Amino acid sequence: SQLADYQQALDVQQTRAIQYQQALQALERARELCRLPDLSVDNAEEWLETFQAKEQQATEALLALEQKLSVADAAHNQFEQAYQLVKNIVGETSRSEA
Amino acid sequence: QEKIDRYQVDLEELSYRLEEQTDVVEEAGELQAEYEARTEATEQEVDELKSQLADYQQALDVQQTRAIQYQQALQALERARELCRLPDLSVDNAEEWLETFQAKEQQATEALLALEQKLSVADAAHNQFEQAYQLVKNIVGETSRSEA
Amino acid sequence: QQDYETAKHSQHQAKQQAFALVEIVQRRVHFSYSDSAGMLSENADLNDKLRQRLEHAESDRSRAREQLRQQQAQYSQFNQVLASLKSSYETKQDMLKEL
Amino acid sequence: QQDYETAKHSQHQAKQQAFALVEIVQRRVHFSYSDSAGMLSENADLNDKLRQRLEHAESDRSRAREQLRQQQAQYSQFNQVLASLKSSYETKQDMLKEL
Repeated sequence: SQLADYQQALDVQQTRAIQYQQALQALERARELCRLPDLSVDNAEEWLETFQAKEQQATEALLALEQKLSVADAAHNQFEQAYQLVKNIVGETSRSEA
Repeated sequence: QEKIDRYQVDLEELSYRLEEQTDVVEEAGELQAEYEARTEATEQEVDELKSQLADYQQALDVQQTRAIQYQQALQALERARELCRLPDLSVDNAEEWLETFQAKEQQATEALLALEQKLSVADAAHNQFEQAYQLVKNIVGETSRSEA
Repeated sequence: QQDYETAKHSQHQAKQQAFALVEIVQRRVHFSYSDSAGMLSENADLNDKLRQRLEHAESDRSRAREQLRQQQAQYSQFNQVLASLKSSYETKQDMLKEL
Repeated sequence: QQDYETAKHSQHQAKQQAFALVEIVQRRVHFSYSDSAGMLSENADLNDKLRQRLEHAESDRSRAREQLRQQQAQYSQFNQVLASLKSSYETKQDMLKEL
């Protein structure tokens, strides 16, 4: 259309140049945040999936953490009672090993 | 003997079905080739028309004289005027609007990431819930989540 | 997820508005010489008619592409049912030969 | 709780980095506009460069078309083999029922 409609008058060309500048800015911003000066558009997908795995690890961690915090609502008494039960059954044990 | 007779009849019926489906697939393939040719003809015509229009307008649009260039700026300004609820939006004061809308955009992205974190943790929690459900179903069979 | 969908929509709209403002900033220079003008509509008649014909051709091409895609689809399902019949027949034939 | 706030901060870091990388993935095409940015800098007769870019895009599109066609054939092959296994399993299971 641009060649057929050369009356388009480089408006699309201007928009595409602006998009190119924006993409340059975004690539620099990612190289900063991800701290990857070694980076290219062609191979950025690999680091994207690598950090996707990283984010999945972080989210699964924090998920187990959310469950543990939610069950931490159990009052002080339950921990004491379980600790003393384990002590009476096996003998003196540490809370960490209990 | 009777069992083998039944299976032979079954095979006859299956052969008839195979013949019917082969005929249907051949008709579909012929139609597919016909539509491929028709489509390629349509792109051929479209490309030819585009090229001919380019050739005709060659002389017309070459001498733009950077004078019809500014209407593009006019359309961009107006398009922002409707897109941005700023009827007073002027190319002079458009920079304050630019910075303010950029601030709003970055705030929106931060809120989006905040929502995304909780969304991911919730979805993965539901994923573990589902995994428990599948394990229970495989071990015992159908059952509700409450019974899980 | 509903809330995040809404938030993503809002983020997209904000990004579009910011890009439009950036476009205004970039084309401020072009606005600078807005007083300029030039000749226009010299060969518009034939160009407009040819544009109309090309639009008709493009619409026909879009229809043709849609029909091509859908026909590929139905051909695919026909092939799939054909393969299913093939497998059923082969298994039953093997089982008859075994018996 | 301390470790959990730390993990939340780490998750935020991962989220921002992943979002940035995704954003550049979206702007993948825009990097192709380097020609467009260079072309726009012509500020003069530039139809020949437009035609060269169009030819390069035609080559890329044809390459992608061939890639898509062969991948579609491969996917169709996989789909027929899957359907054949489905039918075979059905027949074998029915015979097991009967036996």
